[PDB]
Amino acid sequence: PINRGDLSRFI
Amino acid sequence: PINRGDLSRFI
Amino acid sequence: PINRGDLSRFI
Amino acid sequence: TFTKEDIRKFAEEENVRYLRLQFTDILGTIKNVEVPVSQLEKVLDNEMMFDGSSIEGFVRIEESDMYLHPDLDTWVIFPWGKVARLICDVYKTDGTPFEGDPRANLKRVLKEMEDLGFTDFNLGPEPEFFLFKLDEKGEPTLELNDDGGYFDLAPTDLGENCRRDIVLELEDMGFDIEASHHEVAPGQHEIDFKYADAVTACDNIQTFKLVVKTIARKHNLHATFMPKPLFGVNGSGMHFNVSLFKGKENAFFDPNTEMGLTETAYQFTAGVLKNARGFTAVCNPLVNSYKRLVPGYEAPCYIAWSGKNRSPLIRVPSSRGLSTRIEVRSVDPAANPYMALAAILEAGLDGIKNKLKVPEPVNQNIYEMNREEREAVGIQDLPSTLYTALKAMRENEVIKKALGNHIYNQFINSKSIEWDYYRTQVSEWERDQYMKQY
Amino acid sequence: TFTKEDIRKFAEEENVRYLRLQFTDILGTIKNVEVPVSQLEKVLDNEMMFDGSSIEGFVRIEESDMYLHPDLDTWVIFPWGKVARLICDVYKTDGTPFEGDPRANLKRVLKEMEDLGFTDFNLGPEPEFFLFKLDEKGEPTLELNDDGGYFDLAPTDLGENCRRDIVLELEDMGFDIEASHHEVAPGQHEIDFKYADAVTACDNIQTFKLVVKTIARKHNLHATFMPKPLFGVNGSGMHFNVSLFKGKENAFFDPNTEMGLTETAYQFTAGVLKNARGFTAVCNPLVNSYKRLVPGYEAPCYIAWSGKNRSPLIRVPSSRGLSTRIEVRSVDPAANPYMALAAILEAGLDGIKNKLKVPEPVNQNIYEMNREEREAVGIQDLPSTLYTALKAMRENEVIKKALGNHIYNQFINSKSIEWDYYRTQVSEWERDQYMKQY
Ligand SMILES: NC(=O)CC[C@H](N)C(=O)O
Ligand SMILES: NC(=O)CC[C@H](N)C(=O)O
Ligand SMILES: [Mg+2]
Ligand SMILES: [Mg+2]
Ligand SMILES: [Mg+2]
Ligand SMILES: [Mg+2]
Repeated sequence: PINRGDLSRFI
Repeated sequence: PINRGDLSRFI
Repeated sequence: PINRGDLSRFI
Repeated sequence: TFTKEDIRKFAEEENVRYLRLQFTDILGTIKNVEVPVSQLEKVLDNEMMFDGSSIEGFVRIEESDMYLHPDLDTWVIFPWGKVARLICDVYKTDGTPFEGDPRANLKRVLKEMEDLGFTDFNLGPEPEFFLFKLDEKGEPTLELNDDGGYFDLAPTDLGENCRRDIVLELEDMGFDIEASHHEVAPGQHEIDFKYADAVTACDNIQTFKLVVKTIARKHNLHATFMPKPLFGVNGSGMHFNVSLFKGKENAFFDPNTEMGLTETAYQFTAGVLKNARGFTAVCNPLVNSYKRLVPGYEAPCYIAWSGKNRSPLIRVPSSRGLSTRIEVRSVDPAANPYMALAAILEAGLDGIKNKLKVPEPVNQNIYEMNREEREAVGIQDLPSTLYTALKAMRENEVIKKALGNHIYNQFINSKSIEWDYYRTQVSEWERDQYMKQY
Repeated sequence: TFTKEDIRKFAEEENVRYLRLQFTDILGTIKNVEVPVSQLEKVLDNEMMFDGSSIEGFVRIEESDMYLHPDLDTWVIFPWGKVARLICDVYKTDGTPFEGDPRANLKRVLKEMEDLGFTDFNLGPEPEFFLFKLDEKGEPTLELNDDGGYFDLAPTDLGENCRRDIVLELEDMGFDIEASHHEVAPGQHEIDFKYADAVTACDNIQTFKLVVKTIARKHNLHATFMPKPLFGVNGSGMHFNVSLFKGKENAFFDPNTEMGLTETAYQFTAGVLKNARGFTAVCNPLVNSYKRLVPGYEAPCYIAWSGKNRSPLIRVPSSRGLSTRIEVRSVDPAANPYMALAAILEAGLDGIKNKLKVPEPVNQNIYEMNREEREAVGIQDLPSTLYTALKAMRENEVIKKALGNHIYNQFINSKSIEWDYYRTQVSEWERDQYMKQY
């Protein structure tokens, strides 16, 4: 995903 | 039971 | 190394 | 009401040294920008700049630049120098309000409601929360703070009484508390507010959540508004008692009919019932929310209204006069107050301007009814999962009109991503049921 | 501004009993010489002697003798008798400033800039840091102080709230704080300063690092400016908003053009883009720094500029007037502020006096592009390792001119030694991937 940093909660 | 939430002390 | 004392962080 | 001079005087006399410019995102999270009091003037000139993309939540891509315009009527000083807060609206660089801000969206919905002749939309929430014990490391455990029941006097007087301290601190802050009581589940509590206008009510809900979470931490506890933290016990709801007013007068009150309900109230509840599946995702935005929507714990599971029922979607309290109201019980404390209130108001107005006919109220002989007979009668079921709730939301136009295109699309994308991440997990229930039987 | 009499009066009234003569080395470490207040006169006579070779860091060989010349305008008293500090320049025994001192190098670069007609170079930094919990033995762990997100109100007013205490203590010391907020990663925080002149800005950065590290230790926490302490979450950056001024007037502001940028600003950003590979090693001096320069965490990975993009190397904020500036986003908080600022200023001036043409800004349709297509368009990539960054730095003349021969050679030697020590280690990733598959 392009916004990997904003999706860190799910990963 | 219909009032399952009110009988939580027994289950 | 000549400066062994100053490179103690790496060793 | 407050002006700039009042704010300066309050800062000077109370020795305010810290300012919190408070706002919210589409997920209901309380966001804020911290500022030293020396920046107060720049705060009052609507010149504070911030990212603005944080409103998008976890689906933000590019950093923007947006301005914060404080609302001086929301000024309040925390009792913990001192710290003060101001609730701010988000404006774009062109001087117009950002279309992705839930507060501005609710204000726009209220403004468009005012063209129908109604002047005020009053809301009284019933937020319920759970208090859990903290361990040595400071993490929340699964043990409750007490073991009380419905309306019990469990945390009696001596040692924590977290609910009493929360109520007293809210009263000191200038809030209007009606009553508080212990909830059905152990460690569950409810605090009720007096009715207020829509924007003020949602701001009070946000401030109440913040204050509860602070005070619970003060008492070595953890406060959660999760809809269903524990299996097998009651969940937490945020029932919304709403009332319409067109000029010093309740529009839902009929002083002649012995029922005391105006045809406007019937149209409003018909509209709310019609679009209930549409706004279920907004009012129940979490995956866990639909674990509360299960039978037996008073949470509504199908679309119906009644004056006396165990779990109706809409309840009409016996109060009349200026206090007659309609209670929507599907809302949970995890929902964004602005978006949920806007959706409910839009559904009610859609019912009002279409002159919809409210279906027959349900009574005791619905408890012995399967889903087939319930649907044959005409009672639809609420969506059972967030996936199906999003599916239903994508088919409703009223929710899109209520939210605006930007908020609608961002919410759908965020919830789709959340469900996609949730669905790939292998649960402990699956490992318990299978891996030995298969 | 302060004089000797002001310093003596401050020492007498405030009962200062300890003096810290503070300076920095080529690695950005805050070094100091401690002195009793009875030596104050000897401090003011520029007669304090010290090794001076400590400026070289860990590549020092022979002990020298060098003098400390305090800058009286940097006088400040810590809020913790009392302790005061003075930032001192390093002078050789022949009365001339030491060529290995980063502060003197930045002053020389600014003085040579002043011959081009410009008078001021203002910097506003955006340093981000992480707060970790300490264990019983007092060592830092990998657990964060909170669990908040972007612009969250995560640390409540009751409890530690290290960020608020840091902001208030900096305000008491005489700093100019613009705003503070929670960062994207849990336990990550950012405090923003108002713009100041170059030397003052770098001194403020050093003092801010010292104050943050002290106050975090007060709250039983550990503050780190490591560029990438944790894998899979956002790193910490130190974005530099820079602006040029030639006399009570921003040289970047064009009051007639709709975009509002002068040709000088375009030349400056073209020069920064041209030499971005040259100064990457100085702006990202650690091995860990290049673990932040990976896609998906808003850190820049290729050489481009934009007004609205997820991770551009150069961003132009929407502010105009006297506040128009250019934001270089590749700098991390581990870099030496003086050296990084000197390199950026030298690159900008090289672009200015060569009348370079800025390339086209990048927009949303660059997210779908491989490295081959990006290079075909003309977008170069930043070095991915410290080894390749040093290789690129050895081929750039602008960075050598900015740093001076002594600082350039010492930095290259230090970083080569550091990389040589790093490259021979066997990581746990190798032992997990291999040792069973091979
Ligand atoms: N009876 C009550 O007020 C509790 C309501 C229940 N907690 C719900 O989720 O709706
Ligand atoms: N969005 C932000 O301000 C965070 C930037 C990010 N921490 C970086 O390393 O650049
Ligand atoms: Mg209740
Ligand atoms: Mg109720
Ligand atoms: Mg940042
Ligand atoms: Mg930035």
